[PDB]
Amino acid sequence: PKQTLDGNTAAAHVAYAMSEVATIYPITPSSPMAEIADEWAAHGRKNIFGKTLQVAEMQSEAGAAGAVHGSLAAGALTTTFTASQGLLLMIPNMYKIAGELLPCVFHVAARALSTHALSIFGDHADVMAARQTGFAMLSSASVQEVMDLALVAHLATLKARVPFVHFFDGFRTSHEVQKIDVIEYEDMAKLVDWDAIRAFRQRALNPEHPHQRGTAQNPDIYFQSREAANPYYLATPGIVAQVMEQVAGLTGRHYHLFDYAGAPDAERVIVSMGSSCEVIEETVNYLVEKGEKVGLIKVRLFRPFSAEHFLKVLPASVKRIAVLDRTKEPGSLGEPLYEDVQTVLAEHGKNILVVGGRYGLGSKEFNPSMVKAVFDNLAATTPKNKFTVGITDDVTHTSLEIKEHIDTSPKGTFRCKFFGLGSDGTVGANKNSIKIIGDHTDMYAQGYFVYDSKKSGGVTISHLRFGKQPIQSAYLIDQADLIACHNPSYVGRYNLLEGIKPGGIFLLNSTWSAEEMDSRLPADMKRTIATKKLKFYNIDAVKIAQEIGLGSRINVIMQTAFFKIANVIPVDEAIKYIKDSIVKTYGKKGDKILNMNFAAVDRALEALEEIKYPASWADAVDEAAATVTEEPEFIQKVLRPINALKGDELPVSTFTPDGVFPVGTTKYEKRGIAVNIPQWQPENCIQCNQCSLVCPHAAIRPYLAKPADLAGAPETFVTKDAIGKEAAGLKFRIQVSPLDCTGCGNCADVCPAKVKALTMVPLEEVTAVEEANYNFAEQLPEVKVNFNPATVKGSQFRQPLLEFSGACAGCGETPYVKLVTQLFGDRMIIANATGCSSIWGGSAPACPYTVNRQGHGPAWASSLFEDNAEFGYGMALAVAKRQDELATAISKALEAPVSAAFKAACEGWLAGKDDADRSREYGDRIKALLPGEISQASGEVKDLLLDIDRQKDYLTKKSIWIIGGDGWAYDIGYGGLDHVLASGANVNVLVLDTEVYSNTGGQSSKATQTGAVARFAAGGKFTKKKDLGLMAMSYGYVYVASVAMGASHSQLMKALIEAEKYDGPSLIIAYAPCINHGINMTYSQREAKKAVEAGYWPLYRYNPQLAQEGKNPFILDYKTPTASFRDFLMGEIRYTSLKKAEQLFAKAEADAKARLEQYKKLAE
Amino acid sequence: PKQTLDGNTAAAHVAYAMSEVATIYPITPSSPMAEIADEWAAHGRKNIFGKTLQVAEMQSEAGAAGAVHGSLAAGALTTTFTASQGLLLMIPNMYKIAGELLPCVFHVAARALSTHALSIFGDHADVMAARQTGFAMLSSASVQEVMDLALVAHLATLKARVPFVHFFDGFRTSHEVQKIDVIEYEDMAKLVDWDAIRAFRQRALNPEHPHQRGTAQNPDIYFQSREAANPYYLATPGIVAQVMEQVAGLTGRHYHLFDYAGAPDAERVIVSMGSSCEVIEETVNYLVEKGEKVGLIKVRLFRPFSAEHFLKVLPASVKRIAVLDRTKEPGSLGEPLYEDVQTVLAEHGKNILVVGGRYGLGSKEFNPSMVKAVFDNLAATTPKNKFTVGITDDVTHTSLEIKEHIDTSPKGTFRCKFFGLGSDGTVGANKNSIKIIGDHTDMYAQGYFVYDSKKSGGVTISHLRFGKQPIQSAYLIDQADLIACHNPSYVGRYNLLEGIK
Amino acid sequence: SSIWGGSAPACPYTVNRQGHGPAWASSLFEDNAEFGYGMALAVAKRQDELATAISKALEAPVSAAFKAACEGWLAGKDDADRSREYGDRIKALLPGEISQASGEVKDLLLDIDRQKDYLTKKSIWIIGGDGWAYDIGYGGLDHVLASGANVNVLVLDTEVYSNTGGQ
Ligand SMILES: Cc1ncc(C[n+]2c([C@@](C)(O)C(=O)O)sc(CCOP(=O)(O)OP(=O)(O)O)c2C)c(N)n1
Ligand SMILES: Cc1ncc(C[n+]2csc(CCOP(=O)(O)OP(=O)(O)O)c2C)c(N)n1
Ligand code: SF4
Ligand code: SF4
Ligand code: SF4
Ligand SMILES: [Mg+2]
Ligand SMILES: [Mg+2]
Repeated sequence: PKQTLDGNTAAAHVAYAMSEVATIYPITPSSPMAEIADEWAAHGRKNIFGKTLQVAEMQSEAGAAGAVHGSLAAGALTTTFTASQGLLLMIPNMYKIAGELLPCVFHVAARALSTHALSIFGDHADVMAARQTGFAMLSSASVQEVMDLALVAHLATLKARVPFVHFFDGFRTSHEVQKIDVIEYEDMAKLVDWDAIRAFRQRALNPEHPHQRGTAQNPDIYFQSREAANPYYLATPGIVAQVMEQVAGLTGRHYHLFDYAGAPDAERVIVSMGSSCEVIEETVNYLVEKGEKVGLIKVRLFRPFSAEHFLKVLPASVKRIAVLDRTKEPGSLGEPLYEDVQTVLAEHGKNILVVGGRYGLGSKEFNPSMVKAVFDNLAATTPKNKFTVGITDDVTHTSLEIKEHIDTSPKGTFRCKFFGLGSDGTVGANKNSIKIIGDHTDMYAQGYFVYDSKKSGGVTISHLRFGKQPIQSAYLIDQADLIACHNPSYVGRYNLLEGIKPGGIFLLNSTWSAEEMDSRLPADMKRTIATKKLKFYNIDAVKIAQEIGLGSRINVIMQTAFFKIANVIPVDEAIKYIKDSIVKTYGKKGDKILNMNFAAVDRALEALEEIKYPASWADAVDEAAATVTEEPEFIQKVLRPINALKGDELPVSTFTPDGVFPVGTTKYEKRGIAVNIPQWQPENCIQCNQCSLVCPHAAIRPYLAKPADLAGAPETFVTKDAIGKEAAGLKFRIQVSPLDCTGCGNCADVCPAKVKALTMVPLEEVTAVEEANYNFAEQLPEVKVNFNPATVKGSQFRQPLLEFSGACAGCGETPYVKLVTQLFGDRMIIANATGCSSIWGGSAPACPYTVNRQGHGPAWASSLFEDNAEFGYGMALAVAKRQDELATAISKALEAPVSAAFKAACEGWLAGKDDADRSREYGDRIKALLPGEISQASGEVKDLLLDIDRQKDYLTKKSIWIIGGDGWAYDIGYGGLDHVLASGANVNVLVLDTEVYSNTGGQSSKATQTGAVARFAAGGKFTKKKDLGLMAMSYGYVYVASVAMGASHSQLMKALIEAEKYDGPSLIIAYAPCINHGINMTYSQREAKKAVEAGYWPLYRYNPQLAQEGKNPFILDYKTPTASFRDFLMGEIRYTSLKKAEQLFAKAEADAKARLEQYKKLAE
Repeated sequence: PKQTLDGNTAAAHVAYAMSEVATIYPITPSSPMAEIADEWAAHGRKNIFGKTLQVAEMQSEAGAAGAVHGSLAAGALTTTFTASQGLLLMIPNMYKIAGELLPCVFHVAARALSTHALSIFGDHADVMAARQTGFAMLSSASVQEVMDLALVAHLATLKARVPFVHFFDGFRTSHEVQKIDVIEYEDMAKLVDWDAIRAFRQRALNPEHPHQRGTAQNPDIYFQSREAANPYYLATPGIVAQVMEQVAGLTGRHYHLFDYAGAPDAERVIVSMGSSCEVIEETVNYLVEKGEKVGLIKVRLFRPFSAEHFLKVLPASVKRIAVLDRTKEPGSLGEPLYEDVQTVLAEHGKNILVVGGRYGLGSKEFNPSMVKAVFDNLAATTPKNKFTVGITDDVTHTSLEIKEHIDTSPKGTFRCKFFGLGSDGTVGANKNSIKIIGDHTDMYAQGYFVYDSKKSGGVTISHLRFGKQPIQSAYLIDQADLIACHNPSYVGRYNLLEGIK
Repeated sequence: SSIWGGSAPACPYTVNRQGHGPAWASSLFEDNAEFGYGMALAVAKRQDELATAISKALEAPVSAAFKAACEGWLAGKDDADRSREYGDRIKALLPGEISQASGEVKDLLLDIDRQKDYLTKKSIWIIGGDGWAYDIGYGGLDHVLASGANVNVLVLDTEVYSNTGGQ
């Protein structure tokens, strides 16, 4: 049958049918494969064995790989899905699985490896890192090929006994939606070699016919034993070839080990692999028809590399070959595929000039214009070798010049771009539009979706294609017949109408009339509309949704507007298909919700009005650009073009060679995405600063100023007298940053005044006023104040060093990290695990960590997902070594003829170098005496002072903070965290416990509670939550504390300060509410208060220092809960969606009572 | 000075001098490096920074690799020692360390990977599994070369900012005892680019001049950012070449990225790497004196592979080349070194018949009789390609036939075999005899020891050599001048007098 | 435990008088807990295929003594003693039951006989040293314990890395 799927679903479809067990672990962009396999098993989909697939989630891909190995050796057909860093961790087991000749298929959504930077996007770096393990390797070039070649892999591995890696390009194919022919399970079972399966069962570990495998071997037999598998690898090419003929007879689609396309007498041929083959064949069709003698060899079976099957499809007329590798091996002579082609042609004496290049790293665009550039390089007198395509390499001059732009799209193919807002329904509607068109017409349909790094308020760009011919355009849309803008704020911000065809359609969602078009639309946009004679349509979708009662949801409205003008299908047919999908989507919502969406369709058709623009729009002239402010060179050359969606134009000379970025760059973004912003009521404010404490974006802060410093304040900068003996004679004001606020509403909810001192007002109404207000508050001079930093009020007067990050509105993680920077950020180094905290904390080119007025601030680094604890441990060793080198130079200065005041500060530092306050005090004293002491010295004594000055950045004692999520701490990095805590080093571990893998969409974890439903746990998690805090207490010398900011501000303050001062390992497990819980983020602080009050989350502190004082180390800070446990679960969707459901809710309540009663015994 | 050491001690000697931190985790046969580095720190040996090396043991080599990254990024020169399954667990962090251009040297006693079976013995499977991480790769063929090239790696990585894997063959060199010239720490400090060290400190993570590293990047900038390190890899070959000249002027021993030995008009040449280069050169000396036009190219800097330095030492008279790889990549068209040689010669239009083979997997014996078989295959009318040497492959017919047995040991070299019992003192005594002879004579001394898998009561066979010429015989004793049997039970049980002259 | 337990060419694990005995496998140093976990999942999968073929035999024209042992095994397939008792009854009645059957009934009995090596409930044993359990494999050992699977982990604590020399 025909369905609209992506590569992931296409792969999981075949993997599910052919497997009994699937051990999985989430990693983008492979996790959708494991998610859908869990849902199918949850609803009882049967594989070819008549049973449901058993899905088991491990603690890491290393654990997943071992489970695959054991399951295979014991007699169960087992598969798994992974990519990128996950595939690296499976490499050790891959040698074993291949070495033991076990049938197996790994499905890989090929993704780049973390080098100078992390990239979740697609290339072959991961697959190439395992090409020597002995696995076979099969490449799929399209979503249709994923369906077919996944079947080829599963059938071939049973026959050959050689395990397979079936890989397809991450995102470019794994997330591309296409209408394909789906192969029925019943047809798969008719092709399976059942004799091969039964032989596999007989080789299983079984005590009734036992055997020994995996022995240790001496040099006398190891080499021979390793070569004994030679026949199995020699027979694999023919086995795969015969399987491809089986699939060919069933589907009609013919695959070979290497496939050729292009002129039979071609002289220039490109050898490539993966989705690039689709782009190359489309270009080859275009060039061959124009008379060029070019061709393409698609590599399907990369390993084992069959020389016979490669030469079989190479035309005898080939004189020059360009090999394209989607990877980079630095310092290597050439990339993998290039060296293979060069080798095989040498082994057979072919006089063919071979040239290799690199493309598409990290989902870099690879379009037909680049393909011609590769072909033109083969047509040159001396073809450039070791080249790159798709970048401008102005440093080493490896890039090919893209001279001209060609349009190789098949005639009759419709192309549309949709600019949407984060979670406004645009992407979901386009997926439904593809499903509508694919199911009811003969046209092929394709969809690809570009997402934003910002988690809330980001830009989404949808790329859709429909045509009478199969769609091989695995690249972004170049010339669009229709461009739709579902957010009017994008007008004048992004190049929306880029590349639109003459006479194309421009659909806009805005409240602007035809006359307001002259003043609202920019001149460059008006020129394109007029010169290209576009059909410009406008619709006020927001007005329609308000009047009907759908709020601001415009997804149904904008989809109706598309079909009305696109002329892809009859307008009357589309309306039926839209309303039919509404019944499928809103049928269970009720009669009221159903008819509202029906009215949305009807009202949208009548409201879509074509804008009749004057022809004089073609001559419009840009308006004079204002005098731009002097911004740093990085902001001007890097951050602005990247946020302007022009980062691909930046040449190689723009970037550092090691991925090092400046700090404090998010303050230049000023996204202004808030719908409402807090307005401060000075008369109701008690000056408690709790609003600044809970802000997940540091958008609201308190400001103090002497009355003289309030001179040039705007009239709206109303201040109040400062409360407290510390701030006597000063003015106070709570000021919000309107362009950086997210409109989450946490600060208004936490305000404890009798009358609310914060009220949510629309941004547009007060944006002009509050911007000048914030610009004045930010320019206020520093005020020396003696407020105790150990209190909530006093700590918020210190500058936040984490601001304006990309976390969601109301995130429960950033308030914890923001508070740490306010206490110790002056002297801390952060080792941050991969996860949400690394995405909002370190997504290029914007850095949310900033500096104070002295230029000091946290240094931030992210290594890997699994190594963060050991990463920070290594930092502690190095910092200790750097202080030791400084202490030696200071002790040498004591014997030098230096000033008596210099010797006093040196001795004071040497005695207190391991104390935070004393080392800063005497450290700053030495800094003040350094310039004068150097001037008064000469010769070797001056050199000794210059060495101290070179190391003055290590006088102040540092504070190592190891930050990461619960998935890192409870699963993949738990072994390393256990080791670093047990070592006794002076490190501080902060676990942001969201009880799921939050960044990757919300998958199951050991931090997930009993009965909670998450991805990979569709039926709910049976086993209870692992108690990480209890295991760290078992050492006795590890400080462990469980905190929750929403529950108790004072309890969080005490545990953080006690943990940092403790000269040893400290573990802070913080409850972080998240969007994956299925709750209203406006009341994110309130949800954490209900969690502790209902006995769901405990609050305790284990202080090893109390044991040395003869006291009880365990202190239970909240003993008696006052709220109902069952009522808290019903306030989050992650528990209500389960409603077998009642049995799990009862087990969760029994575990919460036993956990509280166990803490009462440890406290008594 | 001259001391009797093994490859492990020779490497740890240099690693200790040039490093401040060493995060370690045990794995045969690399753990002796971390053991002896731990003992030196306990007795207060000073490095070139005047302090003792800080040794930290982790929960695994993956934890060790992560600790290296953190220590380097925080401003301390850090090293580690690993092999085989341990190096695999370090592969993820190697991408980060190489990607961030951090100076570093991993010392690896190259050991086979666990496939159909575990093997603690030596081959290049582990090092080849990381050849795409972006680390440089430097191969030493003897105990003396371990001393010298470990210094080359530590000096080169500071200058190039490209991290190095300095690897030597497990057991065959890591546990081979030889009398070598030991390089003084004071002489090492006279060659260090101290400007490079201070610059490395300035890039460290520090809150007083903060920065962000290890970001996540979208498709708009990732490709460009990955190619921005191209100058650093292009400059690494010349940096290594110049560093080798620094060591050359100090020690008198001349290393190059690729070294040539054999007839200047040779027509058959073997390209190889590791301890096989010693065995091949010894055989080449024997064949060249017999009139055969044969030669040998030793690969020192495997990555980055400099085509210019490789073609520089390849005689124009070469017609046929046999490449020997000490690894197996099942299903691959050819093994790594074979594909590099095949590629570079194709890129330069050389009409040279190239043939690749596999040898010495899991410390399989590789002796001169096998080397001649490789040369004889190049002399055949149709040379067999994709071959094996040292085994009898009667299934797929890849093995070369060992036609005749030759003795290529330099004349005047004494050779002794000692058959001992487990822990009866024989091995320790032979080691002491080597130290006695090495410290008090002008003779070179070599010791290699075959152990048993049984922990108590096993058979041990010691192979010792002494001669007036340097001992390149990285293979078991073929013709012994003396054979000693320290256990009468072996009489009638084992072929003790096998091969005695 | 893998060197004295599985160094080629000698295997110390042997079989009993009936030819049954422990099947031995070693994967890697770090993955042993998850290794045995995967085996437990597979054996459970292999028992389900046999149990389904036995339930089909209840509805087939076979002898009453054959059906009596099948119902007894299906009720006690997860008990060590009961599954062996009724399992051996099935094995003893199989050759005669196959002789008295034909067609699809004979094929259904031949499928029971093909899987009779899964009648007796298996005992998965995860054996390793203190280095595996306390260090490199602790994360995997922690996970398999949390899963609740019916596995038996035996940690031979020598308080050192005995094989590699005593680290
Ligand atoms: C070894 C390994 N395995 C899996 C991953 C994928 N991966 C992540 C990314 C950022 O790399 C990604 O989304 O691509 S983030 C992530 C889970 C994060 O879970 P945590 O609970 O630790 O942090 P939070 O995101 O705050 O919930 C995973 C599994 C990874 N990066 N490395
Ligand atoms: C991944 C990996 N790292 C290191 C090694 C080397 N190695 C083999 S056994 C062993 C330690 C065994 O210690 P233990 O778990 O206590 O078992 P024991 O020998 O003491 O019985 C090590 C480090 C290895 N084989 N694999
Ligand atoms: S509404 Fe949310 S983002 Fe805006 S200032 Fe308040 S807490 Fe911060
Ligand atoms: S929470 Fe309310 S009372 Fe407290 S400082 Fe903020 S606005 Fe003022
Ligand atoms: S933790 Fe949850 S709320 Fe915070 S950024 Fe991640 S997904 Fe968004
Ligand atoms: Mg989490
Ligand atoms: Mg032990």
